[PDB]
Amino acid sequence: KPDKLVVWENADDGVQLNNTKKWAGEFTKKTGIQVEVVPVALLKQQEKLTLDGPAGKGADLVTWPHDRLGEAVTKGLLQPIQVDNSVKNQFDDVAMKALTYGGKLYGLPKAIESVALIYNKKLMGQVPATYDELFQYAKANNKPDEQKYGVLFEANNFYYTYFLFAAKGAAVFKEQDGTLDPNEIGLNSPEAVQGMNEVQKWFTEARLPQSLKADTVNGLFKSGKVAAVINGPWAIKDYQAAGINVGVAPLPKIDGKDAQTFIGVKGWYLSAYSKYPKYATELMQFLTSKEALASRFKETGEIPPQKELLNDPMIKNNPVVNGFAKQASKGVPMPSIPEMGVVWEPINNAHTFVAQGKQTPEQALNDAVKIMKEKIQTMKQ
Ligand SMILES: OC[C@H]1O[C@@H]2O[C@H]3[C@H](O)[C@@H](O)[C@@H](O[C@H]4[C@H](O)[C@@H](O)[C@@H](O[C@H]5[C@H](O)[C@@H](O)[C@@H](O[C@H]6[C@H](O)[C@@H](O)[C@@H](O[C@H]7[C@H](O)[C@@H](O)[C@@H](O[C@H]8[C@H](O)[C@@H](O)[C@@H](O[C@H]9[C@H](O)[C@@H](O)[C@@H](O[C@H]1[C@H](O)[C@H]2O)O[C@@H]9CO)O[C@@H]8CO)O[C@@H]7CO)O[C@@H]6CO)O[C@@H]5CO)O[C@@H]4CO)O[C@@H]3CO
Repeated sequence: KPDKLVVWENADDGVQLNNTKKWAGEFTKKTGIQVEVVPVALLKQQEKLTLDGPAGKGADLVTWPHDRLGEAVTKGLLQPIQVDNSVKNQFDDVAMKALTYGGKLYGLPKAIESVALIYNKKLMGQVPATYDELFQYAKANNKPDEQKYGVLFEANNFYYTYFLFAAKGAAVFKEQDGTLDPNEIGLNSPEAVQGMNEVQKWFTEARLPQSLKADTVNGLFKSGKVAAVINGPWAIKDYQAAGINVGVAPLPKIDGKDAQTFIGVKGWYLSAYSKYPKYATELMQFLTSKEALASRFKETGEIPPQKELLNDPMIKNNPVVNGFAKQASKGVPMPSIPEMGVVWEPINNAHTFVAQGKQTPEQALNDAVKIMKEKIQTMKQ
């Protein structure tokens, strides 16, 4: 009786891995079914499954941002799921839509997420009311030489800097009753140039360091040297373990207008190569029940897009959640079409080149989209 179920979970050597290990053990306690939980980096799971899945060595359950759903559907990595109407009903509509591709549902949500303004309460009293003032605050307080900042964030990552292309009226793809068009990339429009002009000023005026990464942003904030970062819910537990008195506010309004961040839904998905699609959907349900997502929030800090859980005033008005949820409500879901995968590397290289003073915002952007359009073809044929 060789009966095992395999789950791939983010390799955080901590809170996200642990929670899924716990609830997968309870399922093993309840059903007798052996459920192994392999830690695989959130962003490395899709490529691993591309190799392992068709070789019978893949996981049954996998997870990554809804960002890359569609490419996975197109590449035969995932199969749709069938769950009861009552189960389907327990989840946030925005979350469930982000997990739906070509009319079909590919997963159950674990987390609804957006970046917000997270601040060290002993360095920042009240949050700057506007973006202009948040910026002037960075201009005045940032000092790379002493490694102390008023504002630090991944200003070389398009996932972070997007509220800022969006403020200018720039989009990733064209608006044909949605995000329906792969062939009309808006990332080299005049409004996109203005957005990159704003990214540039973060390295030019606000003097953010070149070669930034999440480790640099987190480490400096944790060592108490940064007043405020732009980061997401996933970082809170880590900050609080380092003992920061974290406050969470929405992003200060920009141009007298709501900041428009990306919205990310992290889901469990069913591998198209799972030999046990029925029993794995059962597992996926067990992992996303109200009781499991209650415990996940408390352990990971990651906001579950479960309707009854979002309802609770102890979760809705929690100061460490409130700001994220409000900002999330002002956001747009990341596009989920197959050709979104093409965007990340070019546009982020374009950020590095501008930040570095190697290429102008106009040339960096024009180069980026030409590369993007070229890659749309490698997908085809
Ligand atoms: O960074 C070092 C890693 O290098 C190597 O990884 C490379 C990849 O192999 C390569 O493919 C490429 O990545 C591309 C990627 O595959 C594409 O998906 C895409 O990515 C975009 C994505 O699709 C969008 O959704 C968005 O991402 C945002 C995301 O939605 C949002 O959730 C958030 O992510 C946060 C996490 O949710 C949160 O958990 C936390 O992450 C922690 C992590 O939990 C913890 O374990 C630790 O991570 C380790 C990691 O486990 C190690 O594996 C190692 O990573 C290297 C890889 O192994 C290499 O293969 O070290 C990590 C230490 O940093 O720490 C994390 C930090 O706290 O926070 C996350 C945010 O910080 O935000 C993301 C935005 O960042 O946008 C994505 C694009 O920006 O495009 C990718 C690029 O083309 O390149 C990889 C980099 O070398």
